[PDB]
Amino acid sequence: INSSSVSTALKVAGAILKFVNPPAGTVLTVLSAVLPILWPTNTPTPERVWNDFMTNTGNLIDQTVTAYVRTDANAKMTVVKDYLDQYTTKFNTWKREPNNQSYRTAVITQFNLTSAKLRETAVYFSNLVGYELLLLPIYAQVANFNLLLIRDGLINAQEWSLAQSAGDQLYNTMVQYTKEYIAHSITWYNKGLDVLRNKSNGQWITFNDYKREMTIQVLDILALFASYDPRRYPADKIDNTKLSKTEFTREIYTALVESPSSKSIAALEAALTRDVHLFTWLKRVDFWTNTIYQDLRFLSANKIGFSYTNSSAMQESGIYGSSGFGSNLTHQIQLNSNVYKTSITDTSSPSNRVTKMDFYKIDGTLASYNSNITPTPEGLRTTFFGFSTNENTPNQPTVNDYTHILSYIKTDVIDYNSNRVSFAWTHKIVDPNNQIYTDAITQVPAVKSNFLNATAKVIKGPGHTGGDLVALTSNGTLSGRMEIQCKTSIFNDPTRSYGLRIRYAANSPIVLNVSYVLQGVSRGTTISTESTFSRPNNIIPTDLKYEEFRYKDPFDAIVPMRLSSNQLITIAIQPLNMTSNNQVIIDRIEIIPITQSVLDET
Repeated sequence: INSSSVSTALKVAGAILKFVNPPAGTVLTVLSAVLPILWPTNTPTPERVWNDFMTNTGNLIDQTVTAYVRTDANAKMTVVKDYLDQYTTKFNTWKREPNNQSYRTAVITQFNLTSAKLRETAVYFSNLVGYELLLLPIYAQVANFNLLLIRDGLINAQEWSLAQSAGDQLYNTMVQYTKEYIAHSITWYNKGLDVLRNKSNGQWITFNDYKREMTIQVLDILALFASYDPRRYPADKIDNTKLSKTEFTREIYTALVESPSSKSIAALEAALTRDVHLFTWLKRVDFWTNTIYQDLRFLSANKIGFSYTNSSAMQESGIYGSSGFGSNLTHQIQLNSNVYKTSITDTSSPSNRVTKMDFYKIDGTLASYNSNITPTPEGLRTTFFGFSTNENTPNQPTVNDYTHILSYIKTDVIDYNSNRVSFAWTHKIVDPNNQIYTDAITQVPAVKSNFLNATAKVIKGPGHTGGDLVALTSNGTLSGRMEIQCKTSIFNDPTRSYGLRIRYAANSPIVLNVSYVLQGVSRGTTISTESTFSRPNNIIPTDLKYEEFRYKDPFDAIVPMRLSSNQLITIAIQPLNMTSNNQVIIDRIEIIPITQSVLDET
């Protein structure tokens, strides 16, 4: 549902793939000529019907009013984009001649007007009672712009006025708004979720559609907020629009499910999705076919071969589906290239009797499962799954516009020969090399580790971190340990210095042993966390707040990691002398290039 949102809900905030900013230099790509792309029209063709269930859709009157609310909201966003365009035009003029006080005053004036308007609109979209869920997606976008603009004020605070102080107040405002925007979004995401989870005869497919769209349109945006803090992540001097890249490690699902389904939402969730886990990469898909009757050959089960990031080992899943007599392993497909689109063919009625599945790879090839049923039954239908930035091709992206790749497949038996088949997808922004960039702060979520000891485990993320987390706990005997391997980029210097930072939450001041291994040589240090949160009976937190995450720097400008070019580095984290109730939850590690600027910031 809604194709012009599950494509452009990260297309505007995704126009920055590398070099796309104005800070000095000829520009004719993003910044300039942005008018004919930012807000060409508004909303000529139909869209967004999902997430409207909290409004009265029982009658045409309320539905018509709700339609107007959506139209008015799009008009207000167009107004917001125009304010931003005026800001950008004045900023660029100023940047080309910073000493011209007329250009300076002009951009400052526009910054104030645009900032006020953005805040104002976010407040409106979150306080129109009875429409908060409906407006959550647009709210997130406005919230996103508001924080991005504030960041700019902080970046140019010194050049535009008495450095900080009036910037410290602005900084506090940025932090306050970040918390507000995240709190509102998480609160409503969950209310909508509860409504769907509580509906009688609630269909899992509807529940899942909701989570997938919210993830793409709201949750992923929230994950970017932390990176906007310019004190924590200094702006690229060559071009301020460049940001420390944030990865969304969460998996979203698409599935072929019988309709209607009498199986519960909880039952299908357990059967079609994966328990929290370290990020995995899909390497092989095994398929079984029921072969007793040739004219009744259909998919019967599947298994997955996968690997953790930068791991050389092939992990094997259990068998999903049926593997008794008559069920035979007929396919083992090595997916040497990312799969950006899939299709599945099944009979119409009874439905879900799968005869074929196609897997489109980015290298231009196609892999397929085929039951080889003969003769070919009538009433076959084919359903495509995939994520495109092109709203005109909802489930059929091309190699040039897909946003996700296949990460998993699970089969759940309905009746003999009939199954529900779910496809898990991960965002293409996730780096398979955990590459340490040379010119920006590199983010590497903890779930991209490839080793966890007995007392370290992945736990559900609160919804605003872009994925799940790694909890290092204590057995009273063994302290949780995580290992994550990263690849340095190629550079000429024999060695370069990098600081190592950790974004985490902890329920007490705990000593952490942090080390990095390069060609078998291990170097380590110790650093203590702060107490950032606490919960009743020390239960592992499922609702960590933005403010409950903090930062610590085991390695810095004084004692940096010394890394050589194009090597595999193993970073390990493990608490020291930890008590049975101590908890250290890692969101992600961050590698910071040590330059002269950071030489002063350390």
